Amino acid sequence: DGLAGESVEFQNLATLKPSNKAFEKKFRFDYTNERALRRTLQEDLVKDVL
Amino acid sequence: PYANQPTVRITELTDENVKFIIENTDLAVANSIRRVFIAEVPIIAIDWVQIDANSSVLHDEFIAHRLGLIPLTSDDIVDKLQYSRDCTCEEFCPECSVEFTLDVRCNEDQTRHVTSRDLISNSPRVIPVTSRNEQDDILIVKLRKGQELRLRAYAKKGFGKEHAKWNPTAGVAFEYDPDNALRHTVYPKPEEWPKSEYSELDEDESQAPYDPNGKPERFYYNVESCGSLRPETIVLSALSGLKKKLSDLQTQLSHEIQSD
Amino acid sequence: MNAPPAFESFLLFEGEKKITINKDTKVPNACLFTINKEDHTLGNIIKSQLLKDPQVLFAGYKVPHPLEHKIIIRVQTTPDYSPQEAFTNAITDLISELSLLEERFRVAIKDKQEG
Amino acid sequence: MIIPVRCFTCGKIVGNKWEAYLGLLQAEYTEGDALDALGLKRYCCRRMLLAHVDLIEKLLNYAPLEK
Amino acid sequence: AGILFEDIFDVKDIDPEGKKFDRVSRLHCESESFKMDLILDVNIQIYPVDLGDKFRLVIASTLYEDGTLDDGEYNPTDDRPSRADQFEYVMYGKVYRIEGDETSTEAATRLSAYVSYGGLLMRLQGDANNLHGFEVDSRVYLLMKKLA
Ligand SMILES: [Zn+2]
Ligand SMILES: [Zn+2]
Repeated sequence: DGLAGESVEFQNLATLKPSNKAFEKKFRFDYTNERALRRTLQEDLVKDVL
Repeated sequence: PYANQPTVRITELTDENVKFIIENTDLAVANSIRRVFIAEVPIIAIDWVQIDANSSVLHDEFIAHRLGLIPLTSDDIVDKLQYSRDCTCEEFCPECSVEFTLDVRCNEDQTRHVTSRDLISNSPRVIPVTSRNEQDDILIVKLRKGQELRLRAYAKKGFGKEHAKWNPTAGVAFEYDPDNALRHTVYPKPEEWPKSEYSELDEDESQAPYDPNGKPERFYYNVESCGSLRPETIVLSALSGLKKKLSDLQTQLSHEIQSD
Repeated sequence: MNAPPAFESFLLFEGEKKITINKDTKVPNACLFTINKEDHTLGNIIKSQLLKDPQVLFAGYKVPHPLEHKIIIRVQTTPDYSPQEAFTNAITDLISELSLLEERFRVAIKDKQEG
Repeated sequence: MIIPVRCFTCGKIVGNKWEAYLGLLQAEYTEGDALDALGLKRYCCRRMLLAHVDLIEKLLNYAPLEK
Repeated sequence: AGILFEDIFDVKDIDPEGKKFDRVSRLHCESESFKMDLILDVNIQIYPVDLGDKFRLVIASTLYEDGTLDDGEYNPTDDRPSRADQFEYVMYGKVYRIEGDETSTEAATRLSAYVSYGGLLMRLQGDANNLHGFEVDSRVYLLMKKLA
């Protein structure tokens, strides 16, 4: 990998273990639920994404 | 913003010890006083030895070590003598030292004990504590028939911070908060701990109730003397010496401030 | 071999200053007092008397290394006051306390010796 | 070898107490009562007398080099 | 006025899991008015509290009676009027968590504000309208006084 050993650390791969349903639920951006967008993004972003 | 007004109550006073209570002072002052009793009250002790003959079984540094530990009566003379650093003489003079000689030969089939009585001084107010007019004399060495010890010594002013031979105390008892009202110590099982002699608790109570407002304000001392100084002279010398250290510091501080 | 002479704990070397004052630059009204050939005996009393002064905002001391023979005292004051003035006043208060304790001990001894 | 002049821990003189200690163990004091008669109230001073070994008495069995 | 939350609480329990620390004890309390639930670690050595004690709790953004920010630096010589003089026990801490029952599509009806007072923890939870003054990483003062 070309890396020095002192500068690396333990991390978890978030996509390896989840089921297909949990993977989709966690990682697929839902651009269709307007109220969830309105709770997560400011208005001009919700208008653009929709 | 200002000084304490401490109070003193002497509860026992003997030739060997003084027991007293200081009240309305700070713990730091009480501890620095305790420290000065040990480290910074000056007395006279043998610090230079020359051996002319030593046929004893103990080597010369052993004899000299033992002589250095013999306590010498210091009371009014040690305030008069200079330190050898401050004195103007080339090496020794009556203004900064007391001369001693010892000369013992065993000529008998009985073992000769050589003692602090065989030390002879040139100054009649600076003598070994055991030689003052009971407690026996300090044993220096034992001589077999035909063995000899002959030496000359000078005693110098010094204080226990330089060497323990100049410590005048034989133990400093110090205590505060005898019933653990301040909880500075915390006992896991208070019922196991024996009462202080200064306790005011009844025998069914292991420690006083916690005082959230108190701080150390009463201190119990037992200052025991090795005999070179009277116990009260240990205390008064310590208070004078600590006051002098502070005055010297203020003189240097005021020069430093004027230099800035 | 490398034993220091025991008097080096309390005698100044030639040209050694007893006390040096430096400004603490990182906060106002603050000084470091470096005192040579002194120990906990003076540091702890000076620090504790300074904490009795309501115009002192910080007082602390350290022995930087127990084989060295110097103490650092840090003081900070309110801006109407001075850490040099606090340190001088503290020493004056201690001297007065010890003079009063000395006189009262002489009296207690005299009373104990003759009822 | 010979009794220390001072208690190592507190500086009390004990170098004048050894011959008295021996002269109390003769006359059948217990070592405790002998130490208490000598005023050795702290265990650090008692340790000095109770644990001493007077080997100088053995060293004095050898004749000196010079008469 | 800088006050974030004020209510009167009744001590319903003390150290229910047992005594975890000797000088600190965990109160469990309920509001009378706003029906808040309070968990609070208290230095009971200096300020002892008994089961069924009633006390007034103020959480404030500043001790000054006038609106004025706190630099968080200990000045004991500050002589400005301070609400601490109306109270018996005062702590200083920061908000480290705000949990709630919010969903993807709905705002929270209930909130849970967590504060650390140098490691003495507090959780105040109840209807969200009472807790809108709390913001994470804000410094806050707890002021507490027993009621007869
Ligand atoms: Zn001289
Ligand atoms: Zn001892």
